[PDB]
Amino acid sequence: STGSATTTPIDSLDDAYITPVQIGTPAQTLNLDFDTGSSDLWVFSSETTASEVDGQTIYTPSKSTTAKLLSGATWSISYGDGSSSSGDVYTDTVSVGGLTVTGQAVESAKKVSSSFTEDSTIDGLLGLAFSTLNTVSPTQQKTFFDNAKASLDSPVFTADLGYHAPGTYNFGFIDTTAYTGSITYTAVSTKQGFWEWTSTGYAVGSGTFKSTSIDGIADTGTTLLYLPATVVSAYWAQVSGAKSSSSVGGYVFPCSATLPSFTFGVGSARIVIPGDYIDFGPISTGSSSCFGGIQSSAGIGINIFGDVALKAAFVVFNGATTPTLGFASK
Repeated sequence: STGSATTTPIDSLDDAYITPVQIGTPAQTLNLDFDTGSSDLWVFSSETTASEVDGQTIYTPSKSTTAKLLSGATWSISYGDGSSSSGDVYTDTVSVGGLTVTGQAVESAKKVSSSFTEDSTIDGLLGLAFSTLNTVSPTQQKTFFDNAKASLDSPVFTADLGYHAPGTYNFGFIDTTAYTGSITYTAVSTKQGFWEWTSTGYAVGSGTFKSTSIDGIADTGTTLLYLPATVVSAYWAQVSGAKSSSSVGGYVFPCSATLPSFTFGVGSARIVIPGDYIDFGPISTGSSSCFGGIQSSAGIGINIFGDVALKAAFVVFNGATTPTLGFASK
């Protein structure tokens, strides 16, 4: 089997991407944030504290003939951005782009943090990291991809995120029309539960490539590119007037600037992030100070190849017995 679904930016800045997901019978379609940095499929629901729901579409398990309470199971997650959610668990039929999993753990939120409430466009998350990170207790649950894997034509999914445009998540096949040149594959460590890999270096604009190992995670659920302070300083040093602002919470730059590209290495291959992808617009409405899309990972504890990086590539998440990651230009 295979699946193919379009993923759409939630706003004009590509702050996140939502993908429609069918849950239950009859189908209830929710727009979920596909997140290769976590491993829970959780949704706003009929059980979510009413004051914490603000415009989201909810899953109502009582209206699904295939929903079953997973007795005794609870979940609770905190994300790297400080947001969180928790609740109980149902199993139900879940389909993505034509690919159907029966008995998928659907984690129903009883509580969500304000960040989730305040974002009307995201109805929940669909985790695509390794199932070892799943938070369901006392019986850990498998991700959608893990459940689908054996049935897929090939045990892979691909992320093809657009810049200020829709893109595609495919399951079970590699669309050879969706990228240019060849796909370069690189080793993955699953030790921390993430799609963790090592970039071979970077360049700023038309500058020379610096060969240096940068361990980080491929994370579709993180907006920006978080890299070591040395790398980030080298980038912003090429933008007149750019500075790290403790009050804003990162590098800002004059909105009048033209940003240089940023290149990262995948083995001997190179992925070029155009300068425009690194512009996240005014820090507040009407400001002439703009927020940068490349930020320091210092104090995160890990480097994160988030959407800024991934949307410059066609990315293969290869879930074979020994997982790997593939990157192609597009």
